[PDB]
Amino acid sequence: SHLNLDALREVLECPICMESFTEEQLRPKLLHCGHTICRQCLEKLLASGVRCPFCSKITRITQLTDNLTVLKIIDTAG
Amino acid sequence: SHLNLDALREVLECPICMESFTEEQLRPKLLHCGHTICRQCLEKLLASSGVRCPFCSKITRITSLTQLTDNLTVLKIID
Ligand SMILES: [Zn+2]
Ligand SMILES: [Zn+2]
Ligand SMILES: [Zn+2]
Ligand SMILES: [Zn+2]
Repeated sequence: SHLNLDALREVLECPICMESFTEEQLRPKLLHCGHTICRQCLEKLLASGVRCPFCSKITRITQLTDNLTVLKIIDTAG
Repeated sequence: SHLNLDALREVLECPICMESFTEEQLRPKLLHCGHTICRQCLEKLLASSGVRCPFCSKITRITSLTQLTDNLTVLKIID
């Protein structure tokens, strides 16, 4: 099966702070709109729900689901 | 950045029917629990409908697949 190499790099780092996702600090969080931002960038919007900056839908108030696809890919437990 | 190759293969195919995700037929759909199943397998579980995830027993309440979010990460990868 094919795969896009440039797109694979984009999805592994937060589109805001441009740092690569981690399991704890920059944990990839799934907004209800489907876009993914890290936990730290998500904390900035926690000062008040949360409005996604790419599509203008808002995510309600952390019981947010993790981006399980990203976490499995960057898993290096072995 | 590093990445798990075997895990990268797992996430690019439906964990139920073992078919690789596509953009239309086997479109990867995001359940509310965070797990992803293809568009075709989801119709089978919506035929018996909410939708029950077969890996974690959480339920997703939908009446049409257009209400479920796509897995934007998978779709970007296979674009
Ligand atoms: Zn970030
Ligand atoms: Zn969004
Ligand atoms: Zn399937
Ligand atoms: Zn589940």
